[PDB]
Amino acid sequence: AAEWGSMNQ
Amino acid sequence: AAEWGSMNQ
Amino acid sequence: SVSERTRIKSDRYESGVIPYAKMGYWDAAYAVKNTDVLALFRITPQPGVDPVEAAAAVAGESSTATWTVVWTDLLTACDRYRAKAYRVDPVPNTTDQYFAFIAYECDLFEEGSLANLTASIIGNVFGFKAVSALRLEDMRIPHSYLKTFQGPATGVIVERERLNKYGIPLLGATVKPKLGLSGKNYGRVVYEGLKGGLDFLKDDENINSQPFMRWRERFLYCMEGINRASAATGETKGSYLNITAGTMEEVYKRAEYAKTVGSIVVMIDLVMGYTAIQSAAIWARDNDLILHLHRAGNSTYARQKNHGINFRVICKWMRMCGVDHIHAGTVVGKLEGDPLMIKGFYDTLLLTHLNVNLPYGIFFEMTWASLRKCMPVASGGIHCGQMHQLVHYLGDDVVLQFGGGTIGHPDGIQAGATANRVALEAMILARNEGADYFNSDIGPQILRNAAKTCGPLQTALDLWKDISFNYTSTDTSDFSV
Amino acid sequence: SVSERTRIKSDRYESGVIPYAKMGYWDAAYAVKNTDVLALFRITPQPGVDPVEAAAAVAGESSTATWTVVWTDLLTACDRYRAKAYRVDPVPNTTDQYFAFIAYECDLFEEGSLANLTASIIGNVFGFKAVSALRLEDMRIPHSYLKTFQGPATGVIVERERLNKYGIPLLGATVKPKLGLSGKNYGRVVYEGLKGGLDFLKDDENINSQPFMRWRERFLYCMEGINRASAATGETKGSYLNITAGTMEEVYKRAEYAKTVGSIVVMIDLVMGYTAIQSAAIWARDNDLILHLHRAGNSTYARQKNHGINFRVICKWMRMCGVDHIHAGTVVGKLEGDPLMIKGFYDTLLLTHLNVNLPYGIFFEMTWASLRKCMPVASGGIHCGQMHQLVHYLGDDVVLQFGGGTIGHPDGIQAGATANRVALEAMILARNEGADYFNSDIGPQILRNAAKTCGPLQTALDLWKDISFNYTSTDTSDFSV
Amino acid sequence: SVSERTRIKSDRYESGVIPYAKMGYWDAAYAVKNTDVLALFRITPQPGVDPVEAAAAVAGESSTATWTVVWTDLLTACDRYRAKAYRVDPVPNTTDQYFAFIAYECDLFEEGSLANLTASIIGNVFGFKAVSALRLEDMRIPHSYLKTFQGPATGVIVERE
Amino acid sequence: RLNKYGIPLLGATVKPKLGLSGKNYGRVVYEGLKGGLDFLKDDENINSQPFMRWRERFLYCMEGINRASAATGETKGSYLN
Amino acid sequence: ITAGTMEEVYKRAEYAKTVGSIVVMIDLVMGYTAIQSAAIWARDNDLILHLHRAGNSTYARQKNHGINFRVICKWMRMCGVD
Amino acid sequence: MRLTQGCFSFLPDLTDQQIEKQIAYCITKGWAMNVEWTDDPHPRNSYWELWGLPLFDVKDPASVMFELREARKSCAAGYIRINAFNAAYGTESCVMSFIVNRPSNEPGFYLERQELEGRRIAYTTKSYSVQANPEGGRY
Ligand SMILES: O=C(O)[C@@](O)(COP(=O)(O)O)[C@H](O)[C@H](O)COP(=O)(O)O
Ligand SMILES: O=C(O)[C@@](O)(COP(=O)(O)O)[C@H](O)[C@H](O)COP(=O)(O)O
Repeated sequence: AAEWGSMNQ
Repeated sequence: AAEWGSMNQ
Repeated sequence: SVSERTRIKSDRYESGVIPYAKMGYWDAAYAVKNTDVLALFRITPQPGVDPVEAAAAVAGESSTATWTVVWTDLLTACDRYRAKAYRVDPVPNTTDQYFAFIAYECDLFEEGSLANLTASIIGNVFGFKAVSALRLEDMRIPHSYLKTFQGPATGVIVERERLNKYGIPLLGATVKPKLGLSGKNYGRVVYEGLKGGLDFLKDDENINSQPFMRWRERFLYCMEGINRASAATGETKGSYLNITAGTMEEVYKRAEYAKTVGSIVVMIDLVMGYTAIQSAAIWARDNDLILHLHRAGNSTYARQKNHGINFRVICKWMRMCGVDHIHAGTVVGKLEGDPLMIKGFYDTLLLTHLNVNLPYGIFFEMTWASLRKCMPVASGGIHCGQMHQLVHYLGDDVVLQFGGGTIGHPDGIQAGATANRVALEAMILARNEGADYFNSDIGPQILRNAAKTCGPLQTALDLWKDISFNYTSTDTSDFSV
Repeated sequence: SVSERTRIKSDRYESGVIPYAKMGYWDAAYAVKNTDVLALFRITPQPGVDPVEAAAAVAGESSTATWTVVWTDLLTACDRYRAKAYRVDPVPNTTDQYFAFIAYECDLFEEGSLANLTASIIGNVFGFKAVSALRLEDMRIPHSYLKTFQGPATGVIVERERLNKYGIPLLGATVKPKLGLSGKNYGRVVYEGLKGGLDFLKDDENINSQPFMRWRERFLYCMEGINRASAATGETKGSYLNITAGTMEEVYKRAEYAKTVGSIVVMIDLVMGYTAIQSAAIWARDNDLILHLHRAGNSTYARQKNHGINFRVICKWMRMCGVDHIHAGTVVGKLEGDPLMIKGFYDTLLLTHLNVNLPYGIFFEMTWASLRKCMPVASGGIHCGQMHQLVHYLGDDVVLQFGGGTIGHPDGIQAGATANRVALEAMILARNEGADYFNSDIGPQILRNAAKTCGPLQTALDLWKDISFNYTSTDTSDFSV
Repeated sequence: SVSERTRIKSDRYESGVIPYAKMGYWDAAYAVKNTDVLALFRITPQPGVDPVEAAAAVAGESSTATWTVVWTDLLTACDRYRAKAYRVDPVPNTTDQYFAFIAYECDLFEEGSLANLTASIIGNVFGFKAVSALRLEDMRIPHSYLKTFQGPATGVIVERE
Repeated sequence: RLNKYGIPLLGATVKPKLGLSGKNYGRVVYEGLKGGLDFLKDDENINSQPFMRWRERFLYCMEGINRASAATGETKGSYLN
Repeated sequence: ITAGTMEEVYKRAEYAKTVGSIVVMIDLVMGYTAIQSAAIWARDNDLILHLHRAGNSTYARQKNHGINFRVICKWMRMCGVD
Repeated sequence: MRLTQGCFSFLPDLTDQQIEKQIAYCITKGWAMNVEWTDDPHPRNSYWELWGLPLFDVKDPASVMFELREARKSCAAGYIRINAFNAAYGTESCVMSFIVNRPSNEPGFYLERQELEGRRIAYTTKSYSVQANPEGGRY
């Protein structure tokens, strides 16, 4: 979801 | 079958 | 005995077999670095295998692990060299498919070498018995590593300057039939096509040096046809000479000949291999030549969604090696191509930076560190009757190529070339004036209107009016909107 | 107008689109010649497409055809250059799968060039929209064409003579962990393994030149370890030095260094590419070196039964290029391998002639025109506890490699090497005396008996006793008996 | 005349001389990137010269600026190529000495070449009349640029072996 | 070599220091020489960078020099770095 | 371009190409290996190669002993003369 | 012969209304416009003569139309072209170019063939108008 952009700084 | 050996001399 | 007394009794380094996820290859609380290389894999576990164990196995066997414990690990900074699986997710609308993210340390790779990068990422993991299927979908290549590669030898910007052509797609065609013609007959077709209004023509991927035609003969006649056409029109023209060969020495011999006779461009095939390709891209930069890449063989591994490598990854690797052009798809032609996936490919080859876009298959944000742009090429069963669709889906930085769509004209090759150029010019003009050229009615009418001042175009429209290739696609998206 | 009056009105050469099967690409009454190249494809037509039309499309697009009629065909002997589909049959126990046989003229290919052969057979056919899946299963390469290629540089016979080793499989191991070790620590492992009784050791496929270890350092320390071990045992020894690199120039620089220091062998990876591989095989013959080939990347296209290329075809192409060794499978290890398919691979690499054998996947009879034999290599999660199975399935001309199965021994690397050699010697002796070593009871007892005179072997058997990798295979046969 | 009618009237690109700090070479609110090259200079201004103007002069003359306005700047992405002075501090226990920090874009340098890096940082700034003395004290070379250089041929570890 | 005697020689440096492409570099050289300069020069920090590779600059500059010399009747040149 | 040593043959072939000759000639007395080398050079340098058959009648004239010319024809077509 | 340089040379000469629309399209993108002239149409003649400086911040095609009108009545017989430049990072180059004035007659070009080594030829393209008269009086 939108956690893929925060889990890969 | 066995026609593959006679079709390709 | 000394050996028996010196046995390792540590829980982690005692002899024996333990799961990969307990060897240190799975870390849900891992923090990614800006120098790390990242990979996204679509995995299908064998009945009974735990999804997390499978991800850990892929990470270990692609980095520094084996099937059993080895004490030699204690002679190295082991923790720094191990790759780490850090997230696993089920694939939407699917049971038995999962997405896995993996991070790799920068010091694991050799600077400027594609053979080395691939040796680690795709070396042996695809043959593991514990998985039933596997596919590399995407990768994030960091700025630090990008700087060790050359990037395109010429690049889209410098190339348009070399041709003095700006603000419209380039045009081209392939010589037909594929095999059988002599060098003199080959030059005749080139002369005719260019004279009618094409920017470039090209040899077929399978034309090299054969009994019916030796290469030196073809190169000589082609330069006579190019100069004749350029002098008759006042424009810069050219043809892609094929230098593909069986050994590196023979490749170089054919590249040095084409430069001697004054060719502005040459072409190579993907079947040659990564190392031969890298060598050719370094030569083109040092000798001021444009380099075209044909993707022969790519569909053996890039067609199915369950196993293999997605084309968007090949796009990144080839932009890194430094090719100037690459075939990327047509959407409406006779070869495979989903419109959403194709738009993703074009962006990977032309943008200065990529942002996440799931419906297009973009999984990682990534900058190109000022690497030059690679020009996409559209080819495969397309005709001037489809001009409105080509402009809407492919954009303005692209080479549109018409083989049968030019030579197959009933009034001759020169007539075929004219019909293609006129069709394009009229469509772009209309677009720039703010018309809805993509509408199923406006688009064709625009071409019909232009046809009432050009007989060749009228003939072509009537000939290939009801020609289309509608079939369900194999490689599709997993997200919407 | 002159153009309008000179229009072609022939039924076959008038402008327009017609089926490939009416263009002359389907001929059920075709007679095959002894100079023709033949191919067998497993095709899956799209719903609605006629099986015969699909076969005709594959033949035309891989030879001289396009999507529409071209008059330029009349400037050539067209009938001689067209490929011909001549037989189509349903795949047994399957609906929607069919086998197709196709013949190609000798004059279509460039002598001695693998890039050219592949450009035609696998160039673009796999991406055609009208088919949903496609796989190249087999090929018949004629005597005339075989004679334009070098074949293995050394060959199995000359190689055994160079090592003075006859009548038993060769032995080896890979250095572990995969990455992280320095050049001096690398030489230490080589010295230890060889001294314990291995014939050869090897660098991992992903070891080239990295920040933790530069190549020149590794090559120097390895030659000190080899000479020390040979002087301590009285035998000829060696290690596979990896010369894989990013450009051809760097490859040659590493090959010339290894020869200067006196290496008997070197290794390359499949990710390098066909043209780089051919160049390396010509160099090895001219410089008296043995050439080992690692198959990195092969499983991206050779794993699934519905799409890609079967490994038995890759086997033929690589034997033609002239490599001396090639990885071919273990059956009982951790990587994929069906016993019937694997037996087919070994035969393609070692026999002087092939006869039809459907249950083994052999579809065409074929002679090797006196080309030298290529040595198979077995590697991937195997241990001395499985010796009885290895001897029964793999044969006597093979290199058995043990990485974790040697370095992972609790009493040291030298101990690990000894346990592997003893196990082999005892099994072969027993075999030559006429025992049923493959029986699930006789085989293990033989090893147990030998173990009562060798402590290292006893330790290894107890450690990896219950180790196995049982999983359903992906690539299987379509015939029985 | 055509030339007279086509003269630039823009406040920034009209002909004439303006201070370096109004040309875009001073930015106190600049955010440093991990790819940027950085430099620390100890500057001694001539009597009357403003400390901030001196820093801006060093940044401009070591990047893309000259003594007067040039319209040719509009044929390039000017903002990306200009170096930026971002901090100035007095030297402790000293009057007339100040420390200045300056950031440079990665694309300004040739990969793997020390002659090129020095041509920009120390080329002509030390001879400027508006300063009486100048010293390069330190530099921050980013990871991306370090990777384009070989580094020691042997190194301490391999040498002891 | 220049057939110029009895007066100081004249020249100019291309500006801005960095950022221009090879084609824009040749345009400035052509213009300056045509107006009456004997020589133009690359800045000390112009070598081979992402915004402009050296081979491109050398080619365009020779086209600008020949154009200016043919339009004035004088020998002209530019300092290639 | 017929000469006493291979080095001198090559020197005369490279000169004729430099001045723009479309063709050159050789004699049969040179020998099979020199002939094969010359035919490979002509293909790699775009020149036409003419062969004079000096010496052939020493062995091809009598019906009772020697070699018939039709055999020489086949061997020379294989070597690659024009 | 008709010179085929430019993006719309396979279409009839464009009217003033047609030209204005294309200009309106380039300014909506934010591009800079300029006008050039020459009497030497060789395909490798890269630098045409400049008519004033480029119009950077003009936001009305009428300003561009006026300048073209002046050149038309001021310059000698020959060719005139309009170009558009994009200074965005990643481009920094021209993005459009089309001809907007032609001479009454263009004779064209012919080829000269110098024979060098083997079968190689060194080609030279020559203009009839240039070889006959000096700049200013070629058309
Ligand atoms: O050999 C051919 O079929 C073509 O010349 C098509 O010619 P036509 O114009 O006559 O169709 C091109 O190589 C294909 O487009 C390659 O496919 P792709 O671009 O997808 O790699
Ligand atoms: O990297 C590895 O995994 C290996 O060194 C195995 O080492 P272990 O002995 O420790 O398992 C081999 O390269 C694989 O066998 C290659 O597979 P294949 O032979 O099928 O191509």
